[PDB]
Amino acid sequence: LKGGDVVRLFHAEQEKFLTCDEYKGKLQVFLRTTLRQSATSATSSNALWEVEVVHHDPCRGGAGHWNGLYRFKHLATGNYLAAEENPIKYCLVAVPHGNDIASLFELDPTTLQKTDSFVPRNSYVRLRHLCTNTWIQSTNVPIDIEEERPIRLMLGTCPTKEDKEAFAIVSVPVSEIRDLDFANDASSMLASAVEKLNEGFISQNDRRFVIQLLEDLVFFVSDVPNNGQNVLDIMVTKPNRERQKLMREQNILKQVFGILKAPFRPLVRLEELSDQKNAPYQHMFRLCYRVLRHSQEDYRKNQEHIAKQFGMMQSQIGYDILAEDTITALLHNNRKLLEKHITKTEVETFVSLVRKNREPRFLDYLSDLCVSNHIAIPVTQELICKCVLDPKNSDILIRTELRPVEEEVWLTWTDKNNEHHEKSVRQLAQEARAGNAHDENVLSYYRYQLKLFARMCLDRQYLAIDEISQQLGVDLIFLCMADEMLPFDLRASFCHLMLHVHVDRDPQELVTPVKFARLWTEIPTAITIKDYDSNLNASRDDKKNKFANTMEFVEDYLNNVVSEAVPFANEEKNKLTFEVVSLAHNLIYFGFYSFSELLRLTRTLLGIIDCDIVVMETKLKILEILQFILNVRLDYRISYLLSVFKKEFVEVFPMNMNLDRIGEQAEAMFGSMLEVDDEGGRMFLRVLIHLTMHDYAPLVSGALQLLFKHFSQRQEAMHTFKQVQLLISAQDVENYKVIKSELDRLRTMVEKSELWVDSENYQIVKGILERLNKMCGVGEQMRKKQQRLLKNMDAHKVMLDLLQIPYDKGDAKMMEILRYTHQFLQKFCAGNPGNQALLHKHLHLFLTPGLLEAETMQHIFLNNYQLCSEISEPVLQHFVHLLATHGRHVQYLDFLHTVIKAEGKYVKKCQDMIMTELTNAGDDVVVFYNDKASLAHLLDMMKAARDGVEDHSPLMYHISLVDLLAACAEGKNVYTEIKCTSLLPLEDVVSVVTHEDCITEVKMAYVNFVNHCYVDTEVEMKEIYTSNHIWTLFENFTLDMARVCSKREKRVADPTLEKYVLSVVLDTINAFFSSPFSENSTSLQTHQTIVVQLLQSTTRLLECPWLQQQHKGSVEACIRTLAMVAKGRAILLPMDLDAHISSMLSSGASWDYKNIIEKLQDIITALEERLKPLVQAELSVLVDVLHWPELLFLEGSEAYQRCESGGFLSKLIQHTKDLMESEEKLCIKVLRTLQQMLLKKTKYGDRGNQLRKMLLQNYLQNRWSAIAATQCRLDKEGATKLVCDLITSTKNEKIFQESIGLAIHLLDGGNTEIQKSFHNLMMSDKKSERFFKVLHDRMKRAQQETKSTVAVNMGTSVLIMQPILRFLQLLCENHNRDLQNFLRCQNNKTNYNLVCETLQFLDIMCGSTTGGLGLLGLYINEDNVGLVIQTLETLTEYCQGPCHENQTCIVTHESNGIDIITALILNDISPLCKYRMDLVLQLKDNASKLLLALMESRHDSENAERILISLRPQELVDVIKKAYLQEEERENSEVSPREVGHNIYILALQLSRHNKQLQHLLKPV
Ligand SMILES: O=P(O)(O)O[C@@H]1[C@H](O)[C@H](O)[C@@H](OP(=O)(O)O)[C@H](OP(=O)(O)O)[C@H]1O
Repeated sequence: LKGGDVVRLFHAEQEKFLTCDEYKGKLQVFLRTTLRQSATSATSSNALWEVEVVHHDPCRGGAGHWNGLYRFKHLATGNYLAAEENPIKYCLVAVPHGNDIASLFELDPTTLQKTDSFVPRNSYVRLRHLCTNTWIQSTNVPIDIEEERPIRLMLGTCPTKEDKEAFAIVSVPVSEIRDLDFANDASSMLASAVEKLNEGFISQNDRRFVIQLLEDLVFFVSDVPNNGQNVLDIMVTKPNRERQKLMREQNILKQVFGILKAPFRPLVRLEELSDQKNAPYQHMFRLCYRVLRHSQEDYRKNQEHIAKQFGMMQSQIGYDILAEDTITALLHNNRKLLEKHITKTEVETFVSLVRKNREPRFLDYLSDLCVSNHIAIPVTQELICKCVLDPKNSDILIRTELRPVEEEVWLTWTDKNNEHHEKSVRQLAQEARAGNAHDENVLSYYRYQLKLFARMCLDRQYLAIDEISQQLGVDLIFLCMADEMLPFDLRASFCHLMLHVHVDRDPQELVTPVKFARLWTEIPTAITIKDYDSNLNASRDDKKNKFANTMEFVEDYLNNVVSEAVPFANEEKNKLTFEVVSLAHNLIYFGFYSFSELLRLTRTLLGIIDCDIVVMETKLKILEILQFILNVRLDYRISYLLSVFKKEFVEVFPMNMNLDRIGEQAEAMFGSMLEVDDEGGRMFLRVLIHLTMHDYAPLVSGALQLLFKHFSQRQEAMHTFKQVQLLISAQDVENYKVIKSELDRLRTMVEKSELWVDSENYQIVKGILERLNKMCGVGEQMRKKQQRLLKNMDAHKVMLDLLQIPYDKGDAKMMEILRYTHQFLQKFCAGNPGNQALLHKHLHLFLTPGLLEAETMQHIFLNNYQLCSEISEPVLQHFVHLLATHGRHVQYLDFLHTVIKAEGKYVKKCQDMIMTELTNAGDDVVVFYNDKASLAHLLDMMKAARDGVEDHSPLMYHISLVDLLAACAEGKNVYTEIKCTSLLPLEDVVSVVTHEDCITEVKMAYVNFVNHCYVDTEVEMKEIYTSNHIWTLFENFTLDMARVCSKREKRVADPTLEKYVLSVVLDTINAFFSSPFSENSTSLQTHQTIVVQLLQSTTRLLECPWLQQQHKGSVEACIRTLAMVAKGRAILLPMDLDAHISSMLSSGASWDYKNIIEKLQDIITALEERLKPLVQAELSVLVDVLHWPELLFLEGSEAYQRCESGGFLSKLIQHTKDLMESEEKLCIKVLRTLQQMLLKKTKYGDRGNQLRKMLLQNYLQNRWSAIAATQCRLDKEGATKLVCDLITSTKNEKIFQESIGLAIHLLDGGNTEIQKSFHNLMMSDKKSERFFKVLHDRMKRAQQETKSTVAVNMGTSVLIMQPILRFLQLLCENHNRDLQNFLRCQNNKTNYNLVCETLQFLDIMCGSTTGGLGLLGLYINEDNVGLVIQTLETLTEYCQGPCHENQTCIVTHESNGIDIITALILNDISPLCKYRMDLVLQLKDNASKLLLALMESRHDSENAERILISLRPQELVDVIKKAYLQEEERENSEVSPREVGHNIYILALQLSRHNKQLQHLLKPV
């Protein structure tokens, strides 16, 4: 730490970064809040603080000292942070100079420091104000209370010193300060330009200098040096987000906006920009706009800043300023901002300017505006549709017609002169070929207009598709496409237009390839490839006729592509290839192609891609087509197996099964005709591997997915058939038919949303919704069957689109329909985990500011503990934000109430998040009436609702809030208990309860509140146990009990009061008297009458007949507790009451539907058992395929060289790292596949070996030492770095487990090369600290969980420790001194001692001091014995070699784990010995080995003495003698008591060298 250096000071308590900013035109120093997930992630150059050290000479700075005076300086402003009097005695405020003693501050180290040495960097400091002799502190109150969502936190001063009030130093890159200084310079130049603008005078040379400044700013913003190209044309692939943020905070964008605005404010005029005088001004505006476009690229915050300036963009539009392109970029970047910005007048302005210019670029701007992220925006598309289809704008659009002249096409276009021309399309194309500029321009304009029409019709917007279809016909488009005379680009534009207008329309609908449900009657007696398609062939034949010619066009075009030697050589041909492939994909997905045609098309599509953005996109689309065709093959196989089952059922029972025959048949289908390619499956593999080698990330991901699926055909088909459902019941079949018809009708209506949204359609769909609500069914079993049928139907998707349909608040009929739809979704999710997961998939739609949607979300999350565990803090933030904004009703609170508890289980993190969010929201959300006036208002409302309370009354809302707080209180959660106790005092509850008139529901809520907030407290609060308000509440409880009993005696009673006394009151009293903490209180002697009267009231409650049997039993338990209390609490029972209490003590002392279904289940089971090994063989084939990729490719090829160099495996590893975040399942599968590659080969039986042989022969031509060689190959390809990076940065438990498993498999066998690679990576890389931190933190958490479990008396945290310890042992295997010493001290800034952590883990698992005492048998059980053995083995591996430092550490550690290690040998471990003696023997042997390793080569006697102190000699000798006798009792096992005793004897001798008594005892007879 030195003066003149800058660091960031972070406050741990506030979890905020100190920043200084000009909030209200005046600089304020504060603790800013950040919405970013990581608090440290959010940082600011303004937040940067420069440290200055006071020294004798003002110029001299020297280096900082803890005692030396420190001054902090806001970097951007340069003003020193200072403490000044606050109107919290003093409040921090910046000062211009350090001359004033206000800036001076004193720093106190949080941790001990060496004398007054120089302050270490990145060290915690305690701030204080030496000037005023006070200590600085942070306050929760914000410095910007006025603004919404205040981020700035005020900082005050206190005389006392607080350890919590300390700030941590954080290093700052010099580049950040250099960028801030250069940004201040850039602001200075911008201010010089602004000064010239304000003066209204700028020389020509000065304006040229401004242009040069803009050019330099362009270079800096791009972060790219000049390439000789125009700064306006400057290109940057990815902007620098840090630089963009710096610009935004510096207001350089604001300066540029002001510079653009001022000339037109005149100095310059937009019309005059055409004049040569203001042409340089126009160029300067252009530079500004280009810089803005580069600045705001892919940054929501920069786009937000520009949004406030969007108006000046609108005004500037219509002139040559490139504002069109900049606006299009920003608007495409953000859609929501586009929704705010869009307005019909801007669409009209675009129309007017594009008409005036008559240029294709303006149309291109609109085309870009229409679509974003390849997804159309409905509102903007509708506005543009109206504007374009307006008859007024007919002139701009080019009209087209077809005339015989066997037919030809002519186009008519209008000039700016308003002259109309008409000409043949072929003649235009030929003139463009000749080179006529006018004809080429009109053809390009027409192409752009065609693309504009397709863009309008994007995402099936019928409103304009109708008119566009009226104008353009299918035959015309087909003729234009087929014609070869026209240019390739125009042919491709026709392809796009056809696809977007006609092929995608209402009559066509997407087809799901595999149908889970089937009809038992429909099941064919026999099935072939033709018969499978025959089921829907008729509809296929009818639909084909419309596009039949286009199908042939597609087929012949793809045939031409495959015929061509070079598939994607020509760019112009590639342009049309993309469109044709996309059209084929769309047709296939809509289902026009038959299955045989799809199988034929697979060969061509794969051959095209068999050994630039457009080519990659085409290959991706081909992959998608292959995916769909494989999905269809799956359903064909399912149908074949179903037909087999039906045929066997018919044969056996005309109305014993030949399962062997059926299995023989099914193995054939699972194993020909159905193959995608005619090469035998080789070509698919080669294409997939080549595409994996390809660079494009989506293409590689898809290729990897298909490659993995290619070798798992059998398992997927078995799973699908297990999911298959058959309809055999007539009633359910009729329901299925009705549901199909109703769903198709509803889906058609939702599709024609535009038609039936503004009639009888509304009533029709209300009726359909009610029909589906009836269809849901009654009864749990019936509901489950109907939910299975619904899942098979996929109606849930149609319902989600119905909800997605746009609407306005005024449409009450539509809101009714939405309510019905929500009820139907509720019925779908009712007690169905699968349906609940499906809803979770699309929950993003459900997240809306609507109470009905919130209730539906509550039902979605109902009773799903896994979903609660994976719940999202952002979702919780959304809910609490809605409550803060409105907090109208109890539904938002009820959602959290449901989240709190699931399956009768609690989640501490969820409860803590709820309470923390409540605290952040503050008193406003948590309404109380504690004050007397608020209590009076509550009393008035309670009196008004005394007869009854509304379901949504504000009193009911407050009650529900209190109930949610009680829900948080449940679970004896000490941490949130603290917040609850601070939240509410017992006195307010006492006042409300003791009020003359209190609502019974309010009383139950408060009794429950006390039941958990105070009785269920994990830690004892002295206040409750010293309060006699409990006895006041108990006399009130007796009054209520008397009221209930007298009511039932009078024959008139209130069920609410009865339940109040029965459940909440009884549970609260029972818990209070059960609490051991309450037993400490001795106020029962003062309130002796009260407690005896409470017992009398409970006895009367039990005696009265109205009490229920369950309530009677609960009351009896409570009365037993009250009796144990009554024995010794200065209370004497009356003798008669004691007679009934003695009676109480005595009481306490006292065609066949089911046949077909079961047969199908049995055949499923039998087939699964039959085919189990074949699945394993098929999976194993992939390991060989990955091992030898070259065999697939032809010998001597370029791809052969690439695979021979190991390209495929290295690319797979690198893409695994790249994709760990994008595709978790794919990453995990790849890691497991690498582990399988590493693992040793194994036989698979006769049938499995036959299958493996056949598969390998078809796919590949034929062309421990092996394990070590494979490990070396993987290490060279880079598995070690992949493992290290995954363990370092992954947040996925599965990914971490798989990474550790891969590390263990790599290092297995103690490979010195892998160990050295790990050491080299650890030493060289800068993240070694991060890796060791991850491992050490995991081990520490495992230790903590083990301690918690021991206190209770097996945890994923403890389970994960086993592979970690195995990994450490394997790293230290073969006595690698470098690794053994590295683990102890990795030589970094922070050193983590994994050896001590392992020893402490052993100690805590064994029980520590209690285990030393000798209760080790109680702690050790069959479950943890393996982990104990592994820990001992790891410690032995650490010690052996020997490593003197490790041995000393283990022997001399403060935990005294050597005592536990010796107690392992000495103790009997009786509970485990009785049942499993082998584990006890193994434990003893490993402990003896560790003890011997500890003293392996130590000549000195310290270690031996320390061991012997714990291990007495006589007991040792007794153990040695006992083992030999135990030999005879030995049962067949690997371990031998004789061998164990021999090892203990060797240890005993080595210890005896030092111990004369042990020597004498060891001497035999
Ligand atoms: O991940 P997203 O959607 O971009 O949102 C980010 C984050 O959620 C905050 O909006 C903001 O942090 P603060 O709340 O600290 O401002 C940050 O901008 P920043 O980079 O200016 O912090 C954003 O980038």
